[PDB]
Amino acid sequence: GSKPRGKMSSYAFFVQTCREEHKKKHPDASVNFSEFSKKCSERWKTMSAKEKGKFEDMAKADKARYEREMKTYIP
Amino acid sequence: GSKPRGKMSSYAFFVQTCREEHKKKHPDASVNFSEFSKKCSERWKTMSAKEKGKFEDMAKADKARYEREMKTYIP
DNA sequence: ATATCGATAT
DNA sequence: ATATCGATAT
DNA sequence: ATATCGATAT
DNA sequence: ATATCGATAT
Ligand SMILES: [Mg+2]
Repeated sequence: GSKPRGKMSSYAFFVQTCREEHKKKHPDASVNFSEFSKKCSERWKTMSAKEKGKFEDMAKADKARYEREMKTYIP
Repeated sequence: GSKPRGKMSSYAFFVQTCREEHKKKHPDASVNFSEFSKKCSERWKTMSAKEKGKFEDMAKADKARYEREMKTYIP
């Protein structure tokens, strides 16, 4: 086998949603990576635990994917 | 210890020099990652075999770094 | 360490 | 797999 | 890309 | 066994 992909954190899932939002608001634009990161991170800082929760549940699931795949990985 | 950093390819070393060039030509601009990557890769394609050679020697050395460090890595 | 945002190369 | 280009969070 | 590994065909 | 191809993992 191959080395399993690293764990995707709750923030990593959240960044994907930021990019979705951004695409709808600016369907044309190239992403300014530096500004985009700063904006997502400022938005995440102000989110409540409720809004966060769905991203935490994605992360819990990927933590499970990762633990499962690592069982069989032989380096 | 920690996992050694992955091998830096001849191109990865080149992209650092592209950014240097770019900063001198456009000190004020934020990097458009998508466009930067496309321009770096066009430049790499047309760069002379002599110029490329120096990046290939950095990569050879980093390969040696990596092989040495991996001897003592325990996952 | 490794991942996201894009594109790319080794 | 892993790295670059920037900033960031887990 | 590339180094390495396995299956196949000889 | 060995030469080759081409998948696999990096
Ligand atoms: Mg990485």
